[PDB]
Amino acid sequence: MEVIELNKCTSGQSFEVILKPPSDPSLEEIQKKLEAAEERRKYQEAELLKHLAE
Amino acid sequence: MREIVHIQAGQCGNQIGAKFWEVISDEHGIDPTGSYHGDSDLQLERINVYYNEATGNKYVPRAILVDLEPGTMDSVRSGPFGQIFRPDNFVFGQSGAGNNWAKGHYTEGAELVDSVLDVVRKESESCDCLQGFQLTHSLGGGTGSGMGTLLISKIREEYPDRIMNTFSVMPSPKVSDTVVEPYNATLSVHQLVENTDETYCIDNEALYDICFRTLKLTTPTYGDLNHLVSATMSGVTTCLRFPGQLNADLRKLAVNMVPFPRLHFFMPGFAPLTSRQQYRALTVPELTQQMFDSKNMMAACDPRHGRYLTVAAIFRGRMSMKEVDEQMLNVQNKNSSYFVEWIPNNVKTAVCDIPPRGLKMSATFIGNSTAIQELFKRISEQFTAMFRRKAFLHWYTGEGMDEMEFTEAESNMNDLVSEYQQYQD
Amino acid sequence: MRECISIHVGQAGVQIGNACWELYCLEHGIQPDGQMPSDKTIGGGDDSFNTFFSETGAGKHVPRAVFVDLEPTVIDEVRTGTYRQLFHPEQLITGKEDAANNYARGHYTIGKEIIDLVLDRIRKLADQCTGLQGFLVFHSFGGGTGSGFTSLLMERLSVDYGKKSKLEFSIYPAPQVSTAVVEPYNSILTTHTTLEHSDCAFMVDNEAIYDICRRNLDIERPTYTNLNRLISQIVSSITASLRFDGALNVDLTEFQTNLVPYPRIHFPLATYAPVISAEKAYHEQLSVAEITNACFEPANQMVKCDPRHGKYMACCLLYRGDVVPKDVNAAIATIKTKRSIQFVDWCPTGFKVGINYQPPTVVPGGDLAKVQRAVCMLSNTTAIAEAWARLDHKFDLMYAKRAFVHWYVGEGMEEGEFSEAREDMAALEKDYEEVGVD
Amino acid sequence: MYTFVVRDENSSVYAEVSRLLLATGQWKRLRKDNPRFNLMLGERNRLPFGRLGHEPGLVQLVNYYRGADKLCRKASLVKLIKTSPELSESCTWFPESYVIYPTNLTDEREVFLAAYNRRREGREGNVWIAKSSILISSEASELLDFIDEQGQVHVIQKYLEKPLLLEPGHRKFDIRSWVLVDHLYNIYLYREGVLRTSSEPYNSANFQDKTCHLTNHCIQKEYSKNYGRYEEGNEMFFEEFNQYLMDALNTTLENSILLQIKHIIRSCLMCIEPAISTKHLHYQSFQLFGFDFMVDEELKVWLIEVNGAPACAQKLYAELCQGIVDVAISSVFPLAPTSIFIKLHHHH
Ligand SMILES: Nc1nc2c(ncn2[C@@H]2O[C@H](COP(=O)(O)OP(=O)(O)OP(=O)(O)O)[C@@H](O)[C@H]2O)c(=O)[nH]1
Ligand SMILES: Nc1ncnc2c1ncn2[C@@H]1O[C@H](COP(=O)(O)OP(=O)(O)CP(=O)(O)O)[C@@H](O)[C@H]1O
Ligand SMILES: Nc1nc2c(ncn2[C@@H]2O[C@H](COP(=O)(O)OP(=O)(O)O)[C@@H](O)[C@H]2O)c(=O)[nH]1
Ligand SMILES: CC(C)N(C)c1ncnc2c1cnn2C
Ligand SMILES: [Ca+2]
Ligand SMILES: [Ca+2]
Ligand SMILES: [Ca+2]
Ligand SMILES: [Mg+2]
Ligand SMILES: [Mg+2]
Ligand SMILES: [Mg+2]
Repeated sequence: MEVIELNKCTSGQSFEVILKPPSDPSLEEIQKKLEAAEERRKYQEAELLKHLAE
Repeated sequence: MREIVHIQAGQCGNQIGAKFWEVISDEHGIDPTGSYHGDSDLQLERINVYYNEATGNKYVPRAILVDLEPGTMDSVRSGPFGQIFRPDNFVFGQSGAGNNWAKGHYTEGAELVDSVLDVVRKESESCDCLQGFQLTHSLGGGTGSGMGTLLISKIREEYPDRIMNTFSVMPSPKVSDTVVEPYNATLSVHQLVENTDETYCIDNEALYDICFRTLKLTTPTYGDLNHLVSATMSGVTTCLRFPGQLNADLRKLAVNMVPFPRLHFFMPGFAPLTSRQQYRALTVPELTQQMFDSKNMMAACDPRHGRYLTVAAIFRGRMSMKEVDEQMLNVQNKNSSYFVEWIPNNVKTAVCDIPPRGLKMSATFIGNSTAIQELFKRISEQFTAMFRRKAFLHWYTGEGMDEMEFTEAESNMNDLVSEYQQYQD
Repeated sequence: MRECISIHVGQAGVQIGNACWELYCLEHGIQPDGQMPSDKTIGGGDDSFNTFFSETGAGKHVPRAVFVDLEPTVIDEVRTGTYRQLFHPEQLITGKEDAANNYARGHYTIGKEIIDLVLDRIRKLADQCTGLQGFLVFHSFGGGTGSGFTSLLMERLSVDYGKKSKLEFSIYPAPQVSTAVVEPYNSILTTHTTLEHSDCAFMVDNEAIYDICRRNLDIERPTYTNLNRLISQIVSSITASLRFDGALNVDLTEFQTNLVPYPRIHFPLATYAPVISAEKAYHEQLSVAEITNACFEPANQMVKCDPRHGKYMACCLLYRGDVVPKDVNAAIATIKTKRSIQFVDWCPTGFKVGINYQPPTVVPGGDLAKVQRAVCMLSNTTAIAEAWARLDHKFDLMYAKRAFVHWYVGEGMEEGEFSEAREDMAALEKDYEEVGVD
Repeated sequence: MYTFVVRDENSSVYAEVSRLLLATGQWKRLRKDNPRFNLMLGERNRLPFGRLGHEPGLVQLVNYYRGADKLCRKASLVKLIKTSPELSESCTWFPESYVIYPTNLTDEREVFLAAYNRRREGREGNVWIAKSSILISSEASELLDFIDEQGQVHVIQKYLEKPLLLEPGHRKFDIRSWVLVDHLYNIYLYREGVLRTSSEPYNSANFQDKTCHLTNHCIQKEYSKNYGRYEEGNEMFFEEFNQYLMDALNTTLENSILLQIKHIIRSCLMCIEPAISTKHLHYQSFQLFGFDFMVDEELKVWLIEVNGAPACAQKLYAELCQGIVDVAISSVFPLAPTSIFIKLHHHH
């Protein structure tokens, strides 16, 4: 039941008690994911308009 | 500023649409001349959803009246709130559609559709941010059915990423005008399966049975039936027209109600439905039990014949929200065999402090149930009883249609019924 | 002095952010007009509160905050609210139409068109910081913006501020206070894409906040205002070390050092006590032991789960009010001999304690009663995995039928991202089981 | 209307409880995967406790205590008794036991041999028994070589070479007691116990034939040749066993045995109460336990093991199962005596 690293200041204090010892995607890659999904949306909408044109 | 553009087409579409604007105009304090005379800020919080604001503080409905004959719209322009509509938003012809889907969709209707879209484009161009469209119409006639679905097809082509909702009156032989209604409804349903996000199915037989059995109306008229539709339409649009702890536009509502794109046909209901024992205060348990009772449903389908994919219940008026959750959680936890177990928490509840006119409190029911397949089954059976003999087909082939298009509408309908069947087991 | 920028995304993030900055101002003596009478350095200074507030020459103390929403109605309340004067227009960003509870819509469709704008507004706040620490990101799991746009922002922040820490305050979905059905999809989609970008995330389950408001505050049907006032108290307890003089958790880096020895397992459980109803005649003030003991009752946890059946990897005790170390250690010893506190064998069995003498500030007219001492325990338990399990199960039920998937694919998301995200959660659940169970 | 789900189709006990619940017309059974339930009759292994108590408006109850396995596992029970100060290592009613992991995998091998050599040197009876989740030998070499041939954790404990033998027959036996713990952690002891008697005469000079040493109902009905001779199905109920103790030993079942049994049940269940109690939890638990006891010729009771998913005697299914509904289920979900249980009061 030890107390270690006791620090005291005007507005409080802090300490540590030990009860027992122990035993990314680049900017370019993000643009491709975003643009890839935008392209699939464009493809789907084109197939809708083609359907409506038929 | 999430505006909705309203469109009403054909006799049924315009008579039901007329009453709808009559009902909600009253709820927002708008008199027949478009002047606001309410007493609560809640009446204007979301007024622009359905109304434009003209000079002089005048509110004009964002509504477009369509028909292939003048009669019904002349009646609207002379009705109670007829003067409130933008004169330029009446688009009509003179030939009529003869209860013929081909006339509304391919011949007479095609001659008029461009000028209808001119008005729609005008209303949309004036919207800060368009939510989507709503169409009121019947499926048994020719204008609302044939030209209504033509309008939807062209609105989707020009506004592909806007929400398209309809209130669609399904025909029934008990309340029928012509024998070709199954032909017209079957041709329309396929259009709706493809080009609407949410369709509130309203069955004239259910509207009839409610007026006779529950409401005790000896010989119901079309006006009586439309009173139920008005009240229901006001109910389903409550959480769009008034401010509340629910921030939901048409798209967010569709996302949570439609798990599969083609299964977007809803059963609406309303409570109370009291015969004239009418001043009796209705308790929360009674509201809840009635709102889930088939006799209060307008699709003429027994929910116990299928399973609910999603359910939305809207409670209006001052009541115990704590007591609402208890009764709601009582209906589900007492009949969980009719809710699918693969959509967690598929029963949602919304509240609104403003009750309808002349009611301390009410409840509107919105169910996406697989039992709706029974409605499409009836239609399909009536369609095939005539089509196997090619009866009355000449009215359609005389307008350029071929028998192949009927066979395809038949298959599409039966595929729809088959799709509901698998999600019920 | 090092600065911290707060980012609030979606309705939940923005409304929670609004409640926190209200509390922060009451705590630091800042008036709604931005003025701070006790700040004797006009237009400058490197005090502890300056980590969250900048200063204009006119003496206004301006939050280092950015609010983002794909729809304007929630952020409009901030613009016309009580503290409208704190923020300038550049800090409030609103779109035209939201993500409709659709992760793909917030992440791809809409997010792609507004991400660069948000980064620009954040870059402006960063340019005011002499030593920017990192970011605090508030958002919901369930919303389309809070889930979908947040994960996109986190990816870009890692690119634009590689060496900066990022902490989360995430709202876990609860059906009792939600009308959405697809939130399990959004939660798992956003956790998958945010996992490698968040150094420490404090999940708050709305179900827990809801029950605390009904049980302790006697609110029959809590609103978001009630939930957010309680949530802002817990957030304040966690960020107090960054805003006040102290030696524990003095920078965002210390939250990872003291609470996350394994990077993927970075979701500490928060427990708070006491929550007393203001409407009470007058409550008996609780002792250090009793409020510390309450930190091991499931009823006061931000996420309902049973820590008795997990293992601890770290544990912080953050006290506010009349508390002296002697009383903390005495109560801890008593709890060890009574409670089930099992630590992982490769971690010390200890407790880092921070005490701030200023007791919890309560908003006038709020639901919380003024108490003489309160504590927030931040413990990293494997028990919080119960929350991932619950969420992953709901996901599986809907995805087995592909229910609602078309809405996401329709916005440009590939169906494969569903399975790729779920499998990442399956590995996250396996990590917990390897650290906790024997 | 109360709802429940069944997730263990093999439980003879809760199969009857589920049969009774439906007989009241006030409980409804749902599909085993329906989360909207009041009562869960859960599976034995990997019961998902984390998914309980999260359905809005539903008070949910389950028939298993999360964490009770610590008591119902061979090796776990040994560790709990040795490491729990409430039970201590000098616990007088539990045979000297040791946890031994096979060499192909802490472990108490060296500690066991220490006490073993102590007995072998002191002329004391040095017969032990090995078992896991069976071999009886007097040589430690045989006991250890038998565990290494397997692959799971085992436990070696002292063998009661002085068991109380019923007469006539000169035959061993064990006592089964059913204990129900409800959500309030009240400890109820079913007034009806059963003795599973060996139909073979006890023989101390030949542990090779395990038919007279193991009183399991399946071994006696499979490898014994006197099954059902003295009592029907090698099952003697308390009425007879009590009448026997009076005629033979001039004592009662209450005084000579039951007092120790009730004391042992209390000590075990009170020990783990802080770890498994559902008092302040978002869901509630209750569980039926089956304690197995041994009695020596001095009328001292010894705890053999605790079963978490016990079966019941055919004659006592209706009475006990109904008792489960009375105090365990209806106490939480009431419906629209002379109790069959004995409440073991204690301090919570
Ligand atoms: N605690 C708390 N939760 C909230 C609050 N607002 C929304 N939520 C929760 O957040 C989830 C809904 O997501 P929102 O944050 O509202 O949606 P969003 O992030 O704005 O994204 P959109 O879909 O574009 O609206 C639900 O689980 C709500 O319960 C709030 O103010 N406080
Ligand atoms: N230390 C010991 N001394 C004497 N006999 C013992 C003993 N340990 C076990 N036995 C005998 O073994 C039998 C119990 O075995 P045990 O309970 O370990 O196996 P088991 O658990 O598979 C049967 P169940 O769990 O169904 O009661 C008793 O009949 C008892 O006579
Ligand atoms: N509920 C209701 N149904 C109507 C009304 N008018 C017609 N119908 C139904 O609508 C179908 C006829 O379509 P109708 O609207 O008259 O044809 P249209 O003018 O060409 O669109 C039949 O099934 C009628 O029963 C009405 O006012 N209310
Ligand atoms: C998404 C559902 C369950 N919710 C919350 C709703 N709430 C209120 N009115 C609604 C809906 C849906 N459609 N309409 C007309
Ligand atoms: Ca013409
Ligand atoms: Ca200063
Ligand atoms: Ca990083
Ligand atoms: Mg007509
Ligand atoms: Mg939002
Ligand atoms: Mg056993």
